[PDB]
Amino acid sequence: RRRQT
Amino acid sequence: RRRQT
Amino acid sequence: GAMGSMERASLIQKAKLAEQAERYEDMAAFMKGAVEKGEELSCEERNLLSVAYKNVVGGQRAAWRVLSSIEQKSNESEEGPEVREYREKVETELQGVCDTVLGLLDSHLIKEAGDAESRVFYLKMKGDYYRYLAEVATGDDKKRIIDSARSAYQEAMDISKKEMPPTNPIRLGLALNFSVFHYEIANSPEEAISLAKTTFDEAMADLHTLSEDSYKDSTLIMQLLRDNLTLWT
Amino acid sequence: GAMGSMERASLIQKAKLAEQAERYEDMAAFMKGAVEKGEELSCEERNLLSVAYKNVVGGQRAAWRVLSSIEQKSNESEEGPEVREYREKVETELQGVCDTVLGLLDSHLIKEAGDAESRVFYLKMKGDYYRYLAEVATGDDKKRIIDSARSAYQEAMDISKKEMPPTNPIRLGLALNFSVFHYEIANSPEEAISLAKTTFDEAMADLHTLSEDSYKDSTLIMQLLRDNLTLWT
Ligand SMILES: N=C(N)c1cc(-c2ccccc2)c(CNC(=O)[C@H]2CCCOCC2)s1
Ligand SMILES: N=C(N)c1cc(-c2ccccc2)c(CNC(=O)[C@H]2CCCOCC2)s1
Ligand SMILES: [Cl-]
Ligand SMILES: [Cl-]
Ligand SMILES: [Mg+2]
Ligand SMILES: [Mg+2]
Ligand SMILES: [Mg+2]
Ligand SMILES: [Mg+2]
Ligand SMILES: [Mg+2]
Ligand SMILES: [Mg+2]
Repeated sequence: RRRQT
Repeated sequence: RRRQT
Repeated sequence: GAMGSMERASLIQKAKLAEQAERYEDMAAFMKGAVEKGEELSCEERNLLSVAYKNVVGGQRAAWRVLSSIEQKSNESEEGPEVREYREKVETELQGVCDTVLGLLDSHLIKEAGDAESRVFYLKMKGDYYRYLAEVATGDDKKRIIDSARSAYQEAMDISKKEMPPTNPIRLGLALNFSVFHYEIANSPEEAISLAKTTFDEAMADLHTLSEDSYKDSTLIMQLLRDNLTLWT
Repeated sequence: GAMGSMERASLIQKAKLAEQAERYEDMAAFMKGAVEKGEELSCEERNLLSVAYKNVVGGQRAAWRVLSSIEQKSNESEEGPEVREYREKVETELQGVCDTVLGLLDSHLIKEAGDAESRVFYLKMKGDYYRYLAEVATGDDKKRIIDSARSAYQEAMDISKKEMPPTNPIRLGLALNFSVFHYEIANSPEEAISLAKTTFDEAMADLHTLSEDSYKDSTLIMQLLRDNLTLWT
């Protein structure tokens, strides 16, 4: 998963 | 559903 | 144009990169530049052209439908001109894209296309982009726009029936789109249903001639014809 | 600019329509026009500004990452300049969008923002758009770009801690983004993890003060902090 912003 | 093209 | 200084091969390479990056406006500009080099397009290059503008105009059409629906509800409601203005803005941009594509076909892709596969491809595109113009048309010229779509589709159908097998994926996608033209532009739902059924059935009877990979390509498009039939019946 | 002749209220109305139509470039242009009218922005209007440019730059960033990966693999491989040229094109367009947003913040959104909620919002945006510049930076000024992001985030954090409850959604999204800044821009993964954990825990302990609807808003952002912690540990 790609980190969240 | 929407018709297909 | 802005792409006149770039090599044709570099434009094609960058169109493929733009596709991978989902940058379809860039993709369309690169392929417009490639067309304007004046050389015929290969099968792969024709697909790049079609994919790019399909995605550009597809976003505009989807936005136009959202705005048209909001505009319709506003005309049933508490009252200003903003909804109409912004729908008109999107509509004008959409018409500009359609005019650009039709201009590439007319100068000079169609007249230099002698093979059935290329000529049918471009005439189908001509029908498609007049159809998109017809979707938003309302004035003195709506009937002529519709007849321009019809005429291009009809010439493509005539060639495809004579020169291509009934499972050819371009023939099948042409018939799919001409069927939708009948259904929702020309107000001929019975013609639409008849064309989708005859196209499906004649493709099914030719599947036995195909390789595994061609079979996959053809049956994918046959399922779109079946989906529309299921929706319409 | 091109929006100087349109009423502020019409620009805001059309920004909302563009959002509904997923026309985020239009949305950003309308909100840029609204900002340039010179009046402060409401909470709703600040969100419209943020949503528009988030989506515009988000598409550019995603495309840049695709192209950068292709470029990297090409530099491991069969050899031309096209990949680099097109990555540079997208990069320059991305930098232009970031510069435009930073210019709106500097002229004159930040200096006129006196309330904590507005000032923290704009300083967070300043940190975000310097961070996006940092993602693509490589030259003499990369360190100054990073420090500009840090400084804006730090001032926003200082105000938010003094003036907002630990469950405030802008405070939480600020901490989320400053944590990601630490992790992947500043090469400070321990600071990133520490900030995400302390932010999460202090929000949890304040949830009891909230209404059902505020609780939903806060816990949504707390889950993003938890997602990153799970990814990083
Ligand atoms: N970059 C793109 N989007 C494409 C490039 C090529 C391509 C064409 C010729 C040679 C090399 C690549 C495409 C072929 N199109 C299709 O639709 C496929 C399924 C339907 C019927 O045709 C069979 C293939 S799509
Ligand atoms: N058009 C848009 N995209 C938005 C308009 C408004 C808006 C703001 C004020 C008044 C009316 C509408 C938004 C509020 N934003 C949020 O994130 C929500 C969840 C996270 C924390 O805040 C609580 C609300 S989003
Ligand atoms: Cl408008
Ligand atoms: Cl380029
Ligand atoms: Mg040459
Ligand atoms: Mg019009
Ligand atoms: Mg009947
Ligand atoms: Mg006024
Ligand atoms: Mg550069
Ligand atoms: Mg440790």
